[PDB]
Amino acid sequence: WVDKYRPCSLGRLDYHKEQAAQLRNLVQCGDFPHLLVYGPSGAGKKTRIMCILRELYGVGVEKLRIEHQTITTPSKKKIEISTIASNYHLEVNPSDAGNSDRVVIQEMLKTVAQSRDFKVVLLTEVDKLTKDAQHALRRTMEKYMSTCRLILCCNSTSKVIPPIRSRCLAVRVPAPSIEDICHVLSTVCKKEGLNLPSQLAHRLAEKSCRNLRKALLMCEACRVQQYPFTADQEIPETDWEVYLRETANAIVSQQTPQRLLEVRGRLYELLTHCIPPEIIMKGLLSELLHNCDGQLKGEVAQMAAYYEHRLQLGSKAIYHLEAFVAKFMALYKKFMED
Amino acid sequence: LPWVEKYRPQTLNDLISHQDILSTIQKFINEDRLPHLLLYGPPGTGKTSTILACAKQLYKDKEFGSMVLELNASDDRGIDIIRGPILSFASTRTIFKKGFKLVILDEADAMTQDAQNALRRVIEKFTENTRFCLICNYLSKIIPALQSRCTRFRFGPLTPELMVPRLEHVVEEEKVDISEDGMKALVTLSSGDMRRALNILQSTNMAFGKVTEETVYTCTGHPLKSDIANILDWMLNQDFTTAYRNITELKTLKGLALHDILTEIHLFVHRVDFPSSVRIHLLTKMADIEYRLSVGTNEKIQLSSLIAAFQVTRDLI
Amino acid sequence: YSLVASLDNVRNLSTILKAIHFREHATCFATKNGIKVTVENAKCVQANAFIQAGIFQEFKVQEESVTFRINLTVLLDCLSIFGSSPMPGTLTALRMCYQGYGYPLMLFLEEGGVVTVCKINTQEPEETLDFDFCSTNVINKIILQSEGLREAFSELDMTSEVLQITMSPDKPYFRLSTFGNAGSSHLDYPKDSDLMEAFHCNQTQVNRYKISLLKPSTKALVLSCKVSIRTDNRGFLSLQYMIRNEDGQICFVEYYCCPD
Amino acid sequence: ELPWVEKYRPVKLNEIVGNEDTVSRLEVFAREGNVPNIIIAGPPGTGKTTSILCLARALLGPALKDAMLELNASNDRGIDVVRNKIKMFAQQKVTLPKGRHKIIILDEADSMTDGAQQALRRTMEIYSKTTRFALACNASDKIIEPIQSRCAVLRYTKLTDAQILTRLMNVIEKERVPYTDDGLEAIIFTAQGDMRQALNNLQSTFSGFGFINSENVFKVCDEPHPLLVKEMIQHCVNANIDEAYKILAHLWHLGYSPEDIIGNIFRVCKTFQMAEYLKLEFIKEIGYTHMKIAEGVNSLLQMAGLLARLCQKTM
Amino acid sequence: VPWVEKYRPKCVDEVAFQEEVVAVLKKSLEGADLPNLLFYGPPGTGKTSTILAAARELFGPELFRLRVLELNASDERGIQVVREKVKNFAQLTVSGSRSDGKPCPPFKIVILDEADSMTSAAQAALRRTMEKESKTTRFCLICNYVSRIIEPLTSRCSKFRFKPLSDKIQQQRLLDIAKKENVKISDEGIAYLVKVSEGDLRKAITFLQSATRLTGGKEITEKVITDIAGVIPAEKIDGVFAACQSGSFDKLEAVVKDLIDEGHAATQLVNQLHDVVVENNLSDKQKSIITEKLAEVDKCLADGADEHLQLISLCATVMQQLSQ
Amino acid sequence: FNPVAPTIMMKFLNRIVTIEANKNGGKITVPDKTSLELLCQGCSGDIRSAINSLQFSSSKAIGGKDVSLFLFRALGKILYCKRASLTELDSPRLPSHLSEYERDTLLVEPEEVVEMSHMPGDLFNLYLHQNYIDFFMEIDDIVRASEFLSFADILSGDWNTRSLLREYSTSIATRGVMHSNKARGYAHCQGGGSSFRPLHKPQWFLINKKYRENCLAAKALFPDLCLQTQLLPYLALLTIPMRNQAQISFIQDIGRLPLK
DNA sequence: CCCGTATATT
DNA sequence: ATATACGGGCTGCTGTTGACAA
Ligand SMILES: Nc1ncnc2c1ncn2[C@@H]1O[C@H](COP(=O)(O)OP(=O)(O)OP(O)(O)=S)[C@@H](O)[C@H]1O
Ligand SMILES: Nc1ncnc2c1ncn2[C@@H]1O[C@H](COP(=O)(O)OP(=O)(O)OP(O)(O)=S)[C@@H](O)[C@H]1O
Ligand SMILES: Nc1ncnc2c1ncn2[C@@H]1O[C@H](COP(=O)(O)OP(=O)(O)OP(O)(O)=S)[C@@H](O)[C@H]1O
Ligand SMILES: Nc1ncnc2c1ncn2[C@@H]1O[C@H](COP(=O)(O)OP(=O)(O)OP(O)(O)=S)[C@@H](O)[C@H]1O
Repeated sequence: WVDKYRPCSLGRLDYHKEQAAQLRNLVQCGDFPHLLVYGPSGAGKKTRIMCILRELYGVGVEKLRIEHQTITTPSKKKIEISTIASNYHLEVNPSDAGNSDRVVIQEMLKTVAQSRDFKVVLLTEVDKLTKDAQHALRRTMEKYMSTCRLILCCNSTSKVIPPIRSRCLAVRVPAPSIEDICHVLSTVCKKEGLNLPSQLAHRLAEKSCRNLRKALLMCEACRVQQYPFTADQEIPETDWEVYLRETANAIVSQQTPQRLLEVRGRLYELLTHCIPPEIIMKGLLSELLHNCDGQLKGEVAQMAAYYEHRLQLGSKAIYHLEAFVAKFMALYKKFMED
Repeated sequence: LPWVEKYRPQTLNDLISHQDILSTIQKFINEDRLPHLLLYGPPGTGKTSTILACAKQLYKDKEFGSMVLELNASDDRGIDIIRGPILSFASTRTIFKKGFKLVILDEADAMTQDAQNALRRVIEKFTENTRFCLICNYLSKIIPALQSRCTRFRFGPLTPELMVPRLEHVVEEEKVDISEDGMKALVTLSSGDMRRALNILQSTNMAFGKVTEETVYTCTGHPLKSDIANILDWMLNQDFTTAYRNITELKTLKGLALHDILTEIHLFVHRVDFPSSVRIHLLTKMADIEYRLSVGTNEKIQLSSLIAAFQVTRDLI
Repeated sequence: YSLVASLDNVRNLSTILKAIHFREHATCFATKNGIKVTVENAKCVQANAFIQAGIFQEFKVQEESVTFRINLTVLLDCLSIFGSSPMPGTLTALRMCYQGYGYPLMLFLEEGGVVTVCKINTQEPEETLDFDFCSTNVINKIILQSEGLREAFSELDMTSEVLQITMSPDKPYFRLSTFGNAGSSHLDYPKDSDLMEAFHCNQTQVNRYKISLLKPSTKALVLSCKVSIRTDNRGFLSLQYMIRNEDGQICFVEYYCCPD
Repeated sequence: ELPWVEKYRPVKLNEIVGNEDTVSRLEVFAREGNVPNIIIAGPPGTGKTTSILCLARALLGPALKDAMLELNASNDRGIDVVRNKIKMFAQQKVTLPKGRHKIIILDEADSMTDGAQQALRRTMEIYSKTTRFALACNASDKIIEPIQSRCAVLRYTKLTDAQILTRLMNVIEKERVPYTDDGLEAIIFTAQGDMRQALNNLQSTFSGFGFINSENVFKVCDEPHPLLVKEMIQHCVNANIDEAYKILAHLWHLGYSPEDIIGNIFRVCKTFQMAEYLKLEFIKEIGYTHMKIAEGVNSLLQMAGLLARLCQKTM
Repeated sequence: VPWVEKYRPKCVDEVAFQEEVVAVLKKSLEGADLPNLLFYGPPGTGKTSTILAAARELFGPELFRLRVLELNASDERGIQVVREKVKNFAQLTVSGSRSDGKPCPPFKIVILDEADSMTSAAQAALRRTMEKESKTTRFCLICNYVSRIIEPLTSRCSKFRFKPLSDKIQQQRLLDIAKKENVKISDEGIAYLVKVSEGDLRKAITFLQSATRLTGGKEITEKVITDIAGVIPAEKIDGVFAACQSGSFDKLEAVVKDLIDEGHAATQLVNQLHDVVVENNLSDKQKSIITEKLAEVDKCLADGADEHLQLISLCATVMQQLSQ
Repeated sequence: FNPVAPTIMMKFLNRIVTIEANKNGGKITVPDKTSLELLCQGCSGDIRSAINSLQFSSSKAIGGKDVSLFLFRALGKILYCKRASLTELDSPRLPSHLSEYERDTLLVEPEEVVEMSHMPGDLFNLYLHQNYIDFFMEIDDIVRASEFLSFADILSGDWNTRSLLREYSTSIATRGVMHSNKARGYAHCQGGGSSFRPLHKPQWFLINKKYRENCLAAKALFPDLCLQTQLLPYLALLTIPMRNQAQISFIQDIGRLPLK
């Protein structure tokens, strides 16, 4: 985010006001169940959670007390984990520890449970967790439901196992449409000199998908590159997108084993720069499906879904990406000669 | 309390089914030629009970604690805790001057390779002061070196015919009124495991007061045979939506699971005449259905998919 | 409160317990006559003690006997918490209470104004063997001193695996043999010496024993003043010790081992 | 006393009814008395240890107690104490008449760590003028290359029917047990190579029956498993699911766990006479089914589905 | 305190369904011969509550320290703890009586939840533990899936399956709670809410509390329940089939992209599509193929796959079938 | 050093046996010549075992030293597929429709080759994945081989059952790579090629290590995997300076990949 | 496994 | 005219039990 023009009160919210009033009505009386917030990334769930905490308590939530903690595995091994947890509310992200998240959850939650008349314990990014950690978290959140409440935040509520999902409420936040994004961009820029013509804001909103964070970042980046805006000024793109575009262009011009080795090396280099395999698969599918126009389009989609399931079931990405690439190449070669 | 361990046999003559093995064991005892045993089989057949009855018959009541070792999965079984204690046990000159010693090794499929090699050496070295007895369920977790010196005995699954009289005796012992269909349904709902035929009786009798086919089927939840036959008849002949509605209403009325329905449908599919290929199709799809019901999915969609996989192949033919 | 016991010289109990300490757990036995702590190992070796009611000053028991299992290392550490080297003139007092089944053991210690409180939760019991060694079938018996075998049993820890004990009326009256990597080592003890109080062996007896089982007898031999050796027809070995305290009382410790 | 598997042990070297070449060479070497260090390998139940002990006894005679060393797996074989004791025994001098030497036997040497073997290989090339080694094992891949690089490797083989029958006849004649030809054939069939197993089975059958008729042998328990699966695989080769399921049902009703059956299926499938495509697909399906069974979902329906998938390949 | 923790069953005569288990517990209370227990079934039927109530009304709140232990999924269970601690507890002796003179049962209870998350090595020790010590201890295992438990563990325990609750019982209990808390319910809103809850007591209670706190104490209709639960509108869901029936791949992709943009969970979309499929005017073969594809997609989503690609695959298969 | 050549060992063994023969003493059967090269064939250039086997055999083959197969030789053996000309036998054939899967007879057992190299299966599969592309001439066979490799990968993705089933993966991968090569597998169709080509090492290790270290360098330093998946795109679209010295280098590291 | 080259020897 | 050696590519990415040097 930009973190400079972000509101800190349930009022004066640019979109999604009715659910805000419902949340205020719930928070104004205590007697809370556990909360689970979900929705597409870039919708602004964290702002809602922080404002709910601000309404529940006083103004003592605007302080930063970044803290470190070292705990021990059963044998000797040590885990260092950092929490932004300020007064009252505790915030943790048990994903920085790969397979120490279970013990992190156990120890930290059981220590804070004994430590309004209640606290909260945020657990950001509950998607990427194992199965035992969720079990322990569920049991400890059911046992001590008298002095601390849990507000989990995530997207794509499918990874969380049903017992947790059937143990708390579910609040959903959708993407903020298109016109609302252009309006908020226009007001945030007009607050700080110059302005955005309607066409430019609409183009930025369309090209920035549903994420207001990405739209704001792109607008600020374009503002530092050229001060006077025009009606035909493009937006800079990242270096991991043009690389994928070039790889997809080269993956269809020729179908030979040497080209396969070249694209395999390209995938290696792209993976080196910290891009997860899932985004690689999605971008490759978009670029490949840009021009199929036939039954091969559906076959490619089904094979890609198969390969995605394979990747999230296995433990080596390159095998599955190379297999999908080879199958697409063979299908395209067969279609071209017929 | 807890009938299953309240009526455990205390002698060799109060068992059933296997008779040749028991007579051979008695002959072994009479001639004092007891070899090392490797008793294996499926759960609930009478292995530990038989070995304990043999132990109680061999020794007196005041010697069972000073001449018998017992090692189970709840104890410690490594190398040092076997290399020391059992070597010293065979280094013990016998007290009471009568007979030899026994080391019962229950759940023998839990030790590691090194322990089993040391145990092979221990058992082979000195066959005059100790006689090991292994009891296992899987024969793939025992090293072949230790598998070639102990008399292998197989305890197969039990059969209803000789299984009935012990249940009759248990019923007579307490004050329980029993019927004919009740006994048959009680015996049938146990795949040779006697412990699943003695605990169901206690659970049922303490909830209603009398035992009958309907009583036990309501206590457990197993679908009836006529129910499965009606379901199959609805599958093979009628349409899609009508069959879906009928089985949905039947399952909603009496809450039924999906595993038992699949098992009974499998048996009935193999019992009817089919032209080969359709049978292969049904078996494959039903195996996939059963596998898919252990991850956390929804039962209604699985039932719909079972209906869909069963319908078309038979409807076309 | 079942049993409560108070004393002003912890050292007697501490040394009695240390004379038998080679396992980790122990079983107690409280009776109108006193306590009896026993320990067993390998289902062959068994060591027992005895602390009669004469030593105690405040001893109270209720109804029948009381049995419980206690960790020996923790108890021995707790008893000697004020330093195992007091100058002459300094003493420590202790009080212990056990309030029936399902509750821990209390221990309040005091010395010179310093007061300590500790608790030991007990999870009992185990089963003990029936090593009856009544003096009816005993064939060979001997009684002898300790300073003779201080170095002898100190010169007994090598890499061997079996210790041979032979006793006969003639020639090797009491001979110990140890076969190791280097060679044999005999330690013959004759009669009519300063450590031969009674020799009454009847028939020759040669036996083999395990070093691992018989090793922990060094602690009992060190804190002693006399040792009695007994062996029966079969070949079971019984060792009887005699320990004394500062006041001038006598307590006994017994060891039972079985031959190979 | 002892059972029949440990009481009828040969004391000489010509009672062994195993291989014919190595035993004769060992008898010649015992006659001469200049044996090098040897390493014996082979299936269990043959008599390797018996041969080694008989050779040592023949070599030494009355001085066996104070000139022989034997080490096992129950006895600790680390590095420190074992190397110390081995060097004591090698450096110690003893008197032997003409060509007899000191013998060190290490039974089941495959259990030793790399450090023990690497410390041992130095002592086995210097004191050769007064001592010699002899090793017995089951898996010969465990012993490192340098130790094998100076030893004579003798490899045994599974016993055939003729010698087994001859020694069984000798035992029967000794014990005066009325017999019958088909019963002895059945006992040999149940033996499957190993000999102590055959003797134990015969004793168990004779325990409380008094006859070795085939019906008595099968009644008193046992029965060999793999040959049933061998026919089942052939049946699924020809797309005969109906005939294939019968043997599976019989085995399941017999009381065998899914893992035990599925392992034998793979083991029999590897050493078979089929094509390449079929072998590949069969291995793939067996692997997937084994993963499913190991995950916990084991029943009759999974095995039936595996059979259906195997039969689908050939159509 | 939330309504879930306030109306927790404190007695056996508070569980609604499950007649056989409550009858067995009542008979074993004023008597003896209580066997081992193994509870399993779907969530929100009540398993911990029943055993906790039985333990509370068998011993008393003042006799819980030395009579019952509970080993949850937050206790770091392994082979060592099962070998030492459980054996040490089970090897103790029954203590005395309670303050108020009442008959007492001479045994203790060991409760362990989520036994399906343990390992086989610990389970072997556990199954051997409770055979020689069947005189003073009774074991109550609780699990969701029986398949994740070894055979000898489930071959010595009474298996009790907990059925998912019925409509009338849930409606009566919800009416009782609503009358207790003075909230005005509508006869149609409750009939819609019980359908939405798909047979969950805790979910229904939380839904009622969230609705009554949102409305403030006024009449609540079905529209509030749809918004709170999040049911996809039928007008939007008809568009998926309208696009898949004929047209092109681009329109299908755009429709699915908008649907996933709005944030709806794919499980609800699959559940609602299944209901429409089996009630339309379609041939049997097409219905069979679509149902099998739906089951496969549901399982793959349950195994942590992606959301966009699976919806695209299902919609492409539907497009292939509907144009044939 | 290198193993001794056959001629040198042959001449030395002949000299030794001649010396033994000239000793006379008795009528002893000289070992046959036909077994004398057999003795040297199964020893792999090692004098000491050859002399030991000669001594053993001359008492009146022996010396089967195990082979190690030199892993880079095993890879070539798998990847070259020495085939035969389909000698007339009774091997099963594909009846009617599998006419495109007919293959010539094979003279290698992949399981023994993989076992004898003394390597873990997950490493053998990685080496095969690295080195199998260059030997292929068609695309469809590459597709089939890639699918087989992926399926072999799937079977080992857990942790509790990773070592219970590992032979399946290696066997499937080896047989798939071997059988999928239909261009090479037609007996007398290997003329001519197979130039002087060296193998290589998998490149996945360095990439994985770089991924892990970059994971840590992204976490602990923007900790208030998802950061690399979501926050690191923002970092890639950040490109603005900040207050540090060692962090600008990291910013310029990820975001400067080569692109025209 | 693969191809081509420089030295001892008959 | 035939047997033998150089040249180029490898150390590498959660739990429960056991041995070694101090
Ligand atoms: N009502 C609002 N008015 C103006 N800007 C807003 C509003 N809500 C959110 N934003 C902006 O949205 C950005 C933050 O997005 P968030 O909604 O917090 O993403 P998020 O909630 O963190 O999602 P995840 O799950 O953490 S990736 C900042 O740039 C805020 O300024
Ligand atoms: N054939 C039988 N005859 C008599 N009682 C039996 C028989 N089978 C089972 N039982 C009873 O059922 C109880 C439970 O069976 P167990 O003998 O404990 O099972 P098991 O043979 O030990 O196999 P495990 O323990 O699952 S490996 C026994 O204690 C007996 O009381
Ligand atoms: N070749 C043989 N001739 C006669 N009896 C044999 C032979 N091989 C094995 N036996 C019998 O096997 C019994 C015990 O076998 P062992 O010789 O101890 O087995 P082993 O050679 O030590 O191999 P292991 O220890 O099982 S790997 C003896 O009592 C013999 O009766
Ligand atoms: N059968 C029932 N009878 C009465 N109230 C019930 C029943 N099931 C659930 N409830 C209500 O829902 C609450 C939650 O019940 P729990 O016992 O925590 O559920 P559970 O047994 O833990 O099942 P889980 O947690 O989903 S595995 C109880 O406190 C009751 O208010």
